[PDB]
Amino acid sequence: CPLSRDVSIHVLNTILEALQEVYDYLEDIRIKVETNNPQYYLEKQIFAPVERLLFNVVRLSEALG
Repeated sequence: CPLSRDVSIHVLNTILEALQEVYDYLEDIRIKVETNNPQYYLEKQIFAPVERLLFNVVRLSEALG
């Protein structure tokens, strides 16, 4: 999905300090989603896809939900 595709694209770009940049990116996205600028889109549309792309799942889920 667009947002999900945008997240996937940026994440890949950085991966291909990098993993820290990734977590720092996701936190910011998380804030942007919750404030509607959420549970489902952060879990099924942002979390799961990244969990497959990429490392510590704990860091990610904490940077999300």
